[PDB]
Amino acid sequence: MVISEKVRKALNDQLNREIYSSYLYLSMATYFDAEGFKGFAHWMKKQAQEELTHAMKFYEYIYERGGRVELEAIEKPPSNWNGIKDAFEAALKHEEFVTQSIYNILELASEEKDHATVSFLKWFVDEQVEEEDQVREILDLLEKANGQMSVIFQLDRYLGQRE
Amino acid sequence: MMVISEKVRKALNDQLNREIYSSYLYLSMATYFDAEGFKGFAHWMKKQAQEELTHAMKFYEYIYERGGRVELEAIEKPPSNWNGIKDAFEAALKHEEFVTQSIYNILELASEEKDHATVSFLKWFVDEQVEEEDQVREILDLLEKANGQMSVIFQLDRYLGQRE
Amino acid sequence: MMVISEKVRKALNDQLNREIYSSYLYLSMATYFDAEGFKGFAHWMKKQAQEELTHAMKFYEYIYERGGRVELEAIEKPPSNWNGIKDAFEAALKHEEFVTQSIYNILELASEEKDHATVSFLKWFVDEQVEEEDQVREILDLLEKANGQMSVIFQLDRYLGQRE
Amino acid sequence: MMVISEKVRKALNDQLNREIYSSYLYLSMATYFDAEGFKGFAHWMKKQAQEELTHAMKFYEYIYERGGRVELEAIEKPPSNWNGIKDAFEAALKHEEFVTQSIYNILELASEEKDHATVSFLKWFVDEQVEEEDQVREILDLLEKANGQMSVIFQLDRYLGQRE
Amino acid sequence: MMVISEKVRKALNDQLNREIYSSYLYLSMATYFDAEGFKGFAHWMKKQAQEELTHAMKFYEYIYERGGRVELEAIEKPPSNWNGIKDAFEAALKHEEFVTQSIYNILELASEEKDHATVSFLKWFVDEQVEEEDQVREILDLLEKANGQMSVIFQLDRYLGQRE
Amino acid sequence: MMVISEKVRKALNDQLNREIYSSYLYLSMATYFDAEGFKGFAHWMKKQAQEELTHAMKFYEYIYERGGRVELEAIEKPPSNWNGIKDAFEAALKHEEFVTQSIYNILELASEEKDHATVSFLKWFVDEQVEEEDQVREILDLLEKANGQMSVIFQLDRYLGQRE
Ligand SMILES: [Fe+3]
Ligand SMILES: [Fe+3]
Ligand SMILES: [Fe+3]
Ligand SMILES: [Fe+3]
Ligand SMILES: [Fe+3]
Ligand SMILES: [Fe+3]
Ligand SMILES: [Fe+3]
Ligand SMILES: [Fe+3]
Ligand SMILES: [Fe+3]
Ligand SMILES: [Fe+3]
Ligand SMILES: [Fe+3]
Ligand SMILES: [Fe+3]
Repeated sequence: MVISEKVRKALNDQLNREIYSSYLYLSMATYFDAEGFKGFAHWMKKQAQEELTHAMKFYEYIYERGGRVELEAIEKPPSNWNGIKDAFEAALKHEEFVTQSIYNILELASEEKDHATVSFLKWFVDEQVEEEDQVREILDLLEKANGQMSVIFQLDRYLGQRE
Repeated sequence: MMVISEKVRKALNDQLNREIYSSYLYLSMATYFDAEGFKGFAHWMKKQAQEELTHAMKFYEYIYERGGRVELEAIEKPPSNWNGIKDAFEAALKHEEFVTQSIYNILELASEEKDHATVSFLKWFVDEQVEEEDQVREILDLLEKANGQMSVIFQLDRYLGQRE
Repeated sequence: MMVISEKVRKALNDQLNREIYSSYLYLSMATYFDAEGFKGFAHWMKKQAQEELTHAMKFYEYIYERGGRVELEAIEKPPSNWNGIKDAFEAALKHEEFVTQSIYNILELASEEKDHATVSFLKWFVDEQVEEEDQVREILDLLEKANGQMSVIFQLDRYLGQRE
Repeated sequence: MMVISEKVRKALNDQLNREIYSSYLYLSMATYFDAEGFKGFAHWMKKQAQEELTHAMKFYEYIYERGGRVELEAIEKPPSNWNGIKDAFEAALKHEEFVTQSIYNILELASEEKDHATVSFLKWFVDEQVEEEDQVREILDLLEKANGQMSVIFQLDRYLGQRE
Repeated sequence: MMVISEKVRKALNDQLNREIYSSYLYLSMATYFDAEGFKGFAHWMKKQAQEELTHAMKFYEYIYERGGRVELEAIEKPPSNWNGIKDAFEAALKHEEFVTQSIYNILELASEEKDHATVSFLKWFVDEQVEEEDQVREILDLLEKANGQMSVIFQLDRYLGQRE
Repeated sequence: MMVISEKVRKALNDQLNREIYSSYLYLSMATYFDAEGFKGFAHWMKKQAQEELTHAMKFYEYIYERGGRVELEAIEKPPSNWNGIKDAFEAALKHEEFVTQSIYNILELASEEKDHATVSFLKWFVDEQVEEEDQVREILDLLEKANGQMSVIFQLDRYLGQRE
């Protein structure tokens, strides 16, 4: 194995955090479906799948550097939010935490002069920018919407079309 | 409003969480197979893991169709190591037969309450479990015949590595 | 909420305005070249002007992506004459090297603040600058090959007039 | 040798710089719409800005075609903040009617000098201004009817964000 | 003008000559495999040799984009013999790891000089080295499982002989 | 078992290494043309370098076809500087005439030993050398007709730069 044990641990930890992110977004989906917003729930199911592809990227990079993955327990996520906007605020807060988590691996890797891992992490830096922005844009629309059901209906239909 | 009983909703939600754990267990077998250098076996387990997620989502959508709600529970840490190829596939067979029995138990509970809609919904899973168990028994039979011979194991690994 | 610091956001916004000026400087070179008859040199500077606008719009979109705002500033009047071609293209090269250094300064600022998102975003512009600097250095080498001999300098005009 | 009067050249060069300012103004409106989170309004304005650059390039090319030369001037800092969506489009309409009058003044100067070429050339801009004022007047009428209502404003934003 | 330090141009020109030796070493490994009758292993090494040339030429073209010059140095005689298949691929892995550390040293030199253009250029090679090391490690894992068994080795020769 | 004599195998293995040196020499010439800003001439040389590698590999494969083995030798540092474009191409023609004579020497040795397989194999290179020499002579003649006229030189650079 040509990554350090400390960097293998950080990458393995982040893999498990990506799995939890997936599970959290699935849990938000369960909340949206309970509230009858099939389009919002669909957006979250697609988000969950996207998080799984991030975990598998960490998975394959670890083995590529001679390491091994160990899967850990996945914590029980919240299952309820105080309305659609509250759920997206929690999504944003979670994405920012993920970003900082990725930043911490990057700085560790840089400090150990593990350039291969620094470079690998660049894709996740850029992807985090995009994911934060998607949620921020949804939140700004919802702020403008205030309560309006007609606006919320359209947003649900639109996010219901995510590929 | 919910037209499944709370008992049947809990049994269905429990099984959804068991399907999620099944997925995680198979991903963990993949981590084992990748660590041992058998990328084909690992690929097979990653595809199996995706399959168990589709099962979880089938329970999910039926729960909502009947006015219920899903609650995701913590996922237990799976084992991450086995004593060999065969040991891992045998643990998979044992797990699948446990899943089948778990499904049988919901089926008999639904049947006792005369929830015919749920009994009928579970037929898909009864038939799928028959295929799932059989696929692992087949693999175990090929491994029994292979014995140690890496010439055979290489071809099995390549073969399972082609699963779509 | 804005997730770049106000220092980095001003550095990005300043550079956005510098890219707008670069576009205007090159259009002003196109006015010189077009006046002196060298239309091909001019068509090349109009293409370069359009390119610098795409640079500006990249800074623009990133600023909003990070929750900042863009503020457009006054654009200074650019030169409109140079002492012959090689004077102009040498002013271009010197300008692009100033752009490159300006970008480098943003990168080092972001790095010092641990704004890895802005550091990563700026890589594109580092790599582009390498290429912008080089296409000009190239043209300055060709002109110096044509001595002061006019019928070759016109030949270079026709090739730069090919830029897509 | 130049076959437009220096007075007509200056009037055309002035208008060229005015079209550049118009482009920059509409870009500044875009920065406002984007700051306010209306990406479709912002997109309309980015397309308007590109269209004003082509207007400037038509003046650019006619000037050199008649033997004149272009001199680019300083570009003033455009405003950055409007009271609300409707006020921004109202300022766009006011700006376009000012551009039209600016064009009208070139036309009547050219016509007094019997510069029939420049008169005929300006016709395209006269007809284009009629369309661009009309486009903004339509948006303003929709925004008038919407009154404050965010549901309708959102529909207009999506519609205007389709502009090709 | 050359806009890379002479220290950096030396480290890049040196690495280019190292890439050339790499190509030659793999060709020499091909000469070994072909003498042993393993045309598929030989073919893999001939493809590897060509790939190292694309690496050398990438350094080549960057050196000139930064205004530098390439000087080709003498190439040492590579080893022509190995003590079995495993020994040859182990030597290949040790060489790629040396090549990776060589690239790392250039990156740390460039970074200490704030030569961001070169730091960025070298990212491609950091990522490519990860893949190169991994392909060799994978080959060495399959070889370890094969043990000495010709029946498996012939399978591996077949697979590596497919490399495009 | 090797069915060429060791003397012929040595001569064929020496020529293989000479073809490798040819490839390296023509790349060094590329480094000179690129330093002098003639990217088309450099392109022609890089293409020639790859052509020389296909010559080396033809020798490589014939050696093994007759049961011999290839041994790669050290590659001498080539010159990197010429006193102009014509000087470099004169050095190329001189090199190809030396390659031609080296091939003649093998052919005469093989004919002495009544190695008719190898005599026949070398026919291809006799004919190819005639064309490799003619190609450089045509370039030298175009350069002579150019005299020192940078205009025509530029057209020759662009043309040779379209070599496939
Ligand atoms: Fe993620
Ligand atoms: Fe994410
Ligand atoms: Fe299942
Ligand atoms: Fe199953
Ligand atoms: Fe730029
Ligand atoms: Fe630029
Ligand atoms: Fe206009
Ligand atoms: Fe207009
Ligand atoms: Fe390499
Ligand atoms: Fe390599
Ligand atoms: Fe040759
Ligand atoms: Fe030759």
